[PDB]
Amino acid sequence: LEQWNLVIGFLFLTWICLLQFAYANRNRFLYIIKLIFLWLLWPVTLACFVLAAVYRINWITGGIAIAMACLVGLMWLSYFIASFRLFARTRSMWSFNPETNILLNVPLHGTILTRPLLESELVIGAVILRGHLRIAGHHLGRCDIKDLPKEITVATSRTLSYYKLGASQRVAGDSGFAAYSRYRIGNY
Amino acid sequence: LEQWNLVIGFLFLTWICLLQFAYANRNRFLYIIKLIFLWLLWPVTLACFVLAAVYRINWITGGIAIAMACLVGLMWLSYFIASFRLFARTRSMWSFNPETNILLNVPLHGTILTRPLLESELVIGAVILRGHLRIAGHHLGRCDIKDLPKEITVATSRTLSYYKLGASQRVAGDSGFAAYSRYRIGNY
Amino acid sequence: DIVMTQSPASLAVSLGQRATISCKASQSIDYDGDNYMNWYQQKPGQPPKLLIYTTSNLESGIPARFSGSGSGTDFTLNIHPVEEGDAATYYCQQNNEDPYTFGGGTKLEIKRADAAPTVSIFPPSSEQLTSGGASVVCFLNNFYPKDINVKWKIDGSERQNGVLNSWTDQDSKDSTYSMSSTLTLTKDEYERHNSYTCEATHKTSTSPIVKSFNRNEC
Amino acid sequence: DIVMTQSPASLAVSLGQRATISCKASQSIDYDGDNYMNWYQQKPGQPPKLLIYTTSNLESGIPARFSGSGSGTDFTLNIHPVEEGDAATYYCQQNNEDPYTFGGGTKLEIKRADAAPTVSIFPPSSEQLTSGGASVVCFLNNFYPKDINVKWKIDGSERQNGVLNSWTDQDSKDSTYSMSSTLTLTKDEYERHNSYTCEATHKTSTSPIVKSFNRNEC
Amino acid sequence: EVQLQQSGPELVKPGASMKISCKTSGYSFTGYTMNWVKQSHGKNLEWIGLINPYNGDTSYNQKFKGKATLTVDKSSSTAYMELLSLTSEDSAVYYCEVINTYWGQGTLVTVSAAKTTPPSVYPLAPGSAAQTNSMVTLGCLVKGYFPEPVTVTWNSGSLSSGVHTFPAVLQSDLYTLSSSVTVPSSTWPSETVTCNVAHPASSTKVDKKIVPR
Amino acid sequence: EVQLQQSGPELVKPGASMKISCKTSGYSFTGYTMNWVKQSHGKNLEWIGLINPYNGDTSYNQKFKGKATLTVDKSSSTAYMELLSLTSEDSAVYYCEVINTYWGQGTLVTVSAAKTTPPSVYPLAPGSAAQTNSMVTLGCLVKGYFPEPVTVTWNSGSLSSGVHTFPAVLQSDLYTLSSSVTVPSSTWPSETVTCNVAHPASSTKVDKKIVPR
Ligand SMILES: Cc1nc(N2CCC(N(C)c3cc(C(=O)NCCN4CCCC4)cnn3)CC2)nc(C)c1CC(C)C
Ligand SMILES: Cc1nc(N2CCC(N(C)c3cc(C(=O)NCCN4CCCC4)cnn3)CC2)nc(C)c1CC(C)C
Repeated sequence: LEQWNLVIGFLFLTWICLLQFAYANRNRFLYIIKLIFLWLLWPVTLACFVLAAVYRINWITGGIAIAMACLVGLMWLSYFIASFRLFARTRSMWSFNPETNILLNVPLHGTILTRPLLESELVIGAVILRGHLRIAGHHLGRCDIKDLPKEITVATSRTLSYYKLGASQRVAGDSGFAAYSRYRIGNY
Repeated sequence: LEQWNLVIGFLFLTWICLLQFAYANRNRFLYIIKLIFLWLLWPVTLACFVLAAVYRINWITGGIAIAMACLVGLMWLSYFIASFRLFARTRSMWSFNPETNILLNVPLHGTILTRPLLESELVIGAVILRGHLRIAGHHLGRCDIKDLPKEITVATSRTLSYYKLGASQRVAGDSGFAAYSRYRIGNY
Repeated sequence: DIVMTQSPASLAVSLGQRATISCKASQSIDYDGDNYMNWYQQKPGQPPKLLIYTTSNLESGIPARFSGSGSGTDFTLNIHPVEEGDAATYYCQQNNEDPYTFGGGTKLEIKRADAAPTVSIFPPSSEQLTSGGASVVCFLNNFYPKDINVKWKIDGSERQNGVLNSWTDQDSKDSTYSMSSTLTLTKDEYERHNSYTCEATHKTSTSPIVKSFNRNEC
Repeated sequence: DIVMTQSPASLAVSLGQRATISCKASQSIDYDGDNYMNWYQQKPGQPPKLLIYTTSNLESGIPARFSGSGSGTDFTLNIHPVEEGDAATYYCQQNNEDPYTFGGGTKLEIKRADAAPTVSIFPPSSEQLTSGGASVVCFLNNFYPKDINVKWKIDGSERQNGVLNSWTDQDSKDSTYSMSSTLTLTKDEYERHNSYTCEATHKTSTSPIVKSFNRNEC
Repeated sequence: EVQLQQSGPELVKPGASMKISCKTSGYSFTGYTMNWVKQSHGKNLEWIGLINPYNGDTSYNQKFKGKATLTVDKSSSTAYMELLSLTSEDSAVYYCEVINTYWGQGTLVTVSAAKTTPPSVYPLAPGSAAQTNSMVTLGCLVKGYFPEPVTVTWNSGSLSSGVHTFPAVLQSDLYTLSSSVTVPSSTWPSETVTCNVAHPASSTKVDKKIVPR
Repeated sequence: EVQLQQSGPELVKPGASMKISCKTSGYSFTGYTMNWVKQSHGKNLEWIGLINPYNGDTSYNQKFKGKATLTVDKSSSTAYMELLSLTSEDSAVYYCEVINTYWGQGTLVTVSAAKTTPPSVYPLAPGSAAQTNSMVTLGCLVKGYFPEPVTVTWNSGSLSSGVHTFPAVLQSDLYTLSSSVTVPSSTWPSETVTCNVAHPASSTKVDKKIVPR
């Protein structure tokens, strides 16, 4: 009856809270929660469409509802296929992120920090603010300019791009800035 | 009855479409549409909460629903107050964007392109890709590295920060990169 | 508002060495964990030239031998190696709170091997004497250090009246201080004597240098 | 597959001029509207040194006199001003498609005023003759240009058996070509004659420069 | 790069007003804010205020509020600063910078009720004591003028290696400065030497040549 | 900065595998991919393949597939390349770069079944009729050795300027190179001269000094 409306209101409140906090803060766990919510978004839409269709007032409404449900389902299946292809290529669990199918590997201090990249571009910039590193708008922890990675890479289905550190500048002692430019590509 | 569910499904579909297109593409009109939808998000939550409260199954559900509605309402009112303060300071219609209360003025080729900034930071980076300029993740049209603005500014309620071009590098002929570092602050 | 107490009021360092300029703020100019403190230099007759901003950021085109340091209230500008063309006045400014205030400025003097002033005395122009006036000038060019005193003797009597001295700023071509002395008089006193001399005492020789002309051969 | 074809196979330019190295791809190496074309430099006995990447991006620490240009299939490397230490081999590589291929490499020669070879003939060591062998070696050091022919003759008869020559690469300290000649023989033929002559014909003098020695004084 | 050309020196009587322009070139005028700075006594740099030429909102020093007003003219890309009710304290050099990097040449403002006076230039030829050395030292005595500044050059800009211009010294309401040139003994009186002085406030250009006694 | 130290030269019989190490320093070994390059005949640079030392997945040239296998040892930061079924075609110098910027010094691989022989060094003292030069030039004849390379230095590294080392010439399965040093005529025999050769393959370091004839 009204339970659907209440849960929808709670969902919108949660989305607002994540939006107003995850935008300013890029904590890894908050980021993962936002990813999980974004993934959940699709089944919510499918459930809404099917529930509207089953209680269709007239034939046209049910038909359009089921058509939209099928559209969302095929979109979800295609995105799952691409995600599984990316996982097979990179064998990393980050490939199943609902954001996209491009991964950014950052060899930071012994480990490699893989993050979803929204677009593979010729230039990716790095900015260090108060000692905290952000590459492609992703908080990768504490780092300083002198030990910044000299090479990163971006992994996509049937492609692998390698970047190298361009010019690196130091701003106000602890803050800083840098860029990563493509110099190589590897298919398969 | 089920009209609310169908409109909610359509709203989620529209949000997905904007998310999957506005993320990769930063067209000004698409950006404005996304801003309008994000603004609409709040009244949708308020309507859902009030509709749940009026048809409360039990007293506790209605009480929590009205409490959440009041919380959302006071948040909306406070954000409106901050937005109006920013507009009074800057007298620009961009100050009413639902994203935040920080504006980025970019003096680009005679005009000034004001965009909502999600955080005022000591360093803001600029990247030119194939001749298209993005500052703080905002598409500001066609530009090249040599004529890049030598000074930008970030406007906030009771503060005004001025940046100046740091090091500027050219990548692969047409693409490029640059940074903007704070050198001054102006209160009031 | 804020007063930037810049120290020392004057500095003197030889070439190839390190020069340190201090600037203490009355209160912390720190904002958001960063201090906005520019550093300028201003050669004579020129506008200030920005060297550092945000207390550590070298301006584009400035030699890398200028370094900005410090934080809190105490700030510091370091020049290393001090070169030939660093004789100037250096200012500290805070771009943090309205009004933006400057420091009192400290002038950087370059130390160099002591030299002798090429003292040259000139007779008053007959062109000037056509107007009833006569001023004896004496150029003490290319000496070092700055301190130097001049004695004007007429008929052996020293004169302390009408002696105007005009030093120059330390040259950048060769880092020398030049001086000019002028002893103005109207024609009657000028022709009341015939012998004039400009004696310069400088701490590069035991006895003062003396240059003279007498009105007999004029 | 891709085949980078450099041009010219060898180059020769004087100091202060501009050197242009071409590199044509069999097929366009564009990806997303960009060409990934590195340029390397390899002085003899040394690993390649990256100068340019992404067909226009100067490597960090490389003098800003190497410029990468071109697009599509035709690429180009320009050196200006060609300096004393640019005598090397320059390679073009495409970091676009597996396999990443290199160009054949073009040798950059530096033009310099012609000089004379300090010809010097050495007698075979008694140490070597203790083993029955004896090789006469003649060093032709610090000449230019590269082309030089050495004429070995004993007792007036020219010798062309066992004459092994070993040129050096163009020096970077002097930009001159040195050469060595070795006329190997065993003891019987070496003692069958006394006078040995090593003369070099070079286009810096009218007649060959002759150096010789015999066994009647050594 | 950017350029900032100001209005030349201006003598203004006490209790008056004047406008110091700062014409901008090499960049879109509305892009960058324009700061105004004042250097009094030659060392005391003081911030006046800044103007945003796009919308036109300023920000003054509370010490200079009511004394300086900042305006812009987008059409001709020239900013302005009007000094109100000038006083003896307001005599200084007023600079215009943009990003703290590109400054103007300085508008020297002299707030005095005294009269203008062109310089009565005089020559300085050596006597019989400086005629024995390898190279002759000649000079030009720019005497009795008002106000600052005066530009002394030798032979209309040819001689610049070994030229000393000694700052002026105010006395009796009239300034006075000397200039010296060191040239080899084979260049004088063999080659012409002229000390061309250009007093801007009086529209005077005296070109006096040194004649040996 | 980064460093890449390889294994020295290795003489390998035909059809016998070998391993070329490339020890990394100055950076975390895992994080930069390691490329392998081959320079045959001294000019033909050929790409072999690259390995990601984190997960261990490689990418070879199809020509070198089955001929070269790339492995890593994260414990010692040492990358490896194993050449399978070596042939006379595989004689070359194998480099290891990381970001196309930092390279190794090159592992010279000689694929031959021939013997090893230390160099029978000889002195080259100028004769009594070879004093025409104002400064005496001496040399060392490194004769009859195998395989490449040989390190010819004068006076154990004292003389690093004015020295010419002439490349070897393979003849009769044995290499041969000469070296020349030009020193002032007042320096020899006034100061001792020694050509210290160092043939690595046979672990031979002959330090021969030139005596006037
Ligand atoms: C773990 C799992 N997960 C998923 N889904 C996770 C979320 C979605 N997912 C990862 C996306 C989203 C986009 C996209 O939204 N792109 C929009 C465009 N981006 C924005 C601008 C440019 C780039 C693309 N690809 N994959 C769908 C797949 N399914 C299944 C069955 C399973 C179970 C397994 C173990 C069998
Ligand atoms: C035109 C108008 N508009 C609005 N609203 C527009 C949308 C909201 N709006 C502009 C925000 C959002 C945030 C925020 O969501 N911040 C989250 C934190 N950001 C993310 C990470 C850091 C920064 C903040 N401030 N204002 C609310 C106000 N109301 C009214 C009555 C009117 C009518 C007028 C003409 C009287």
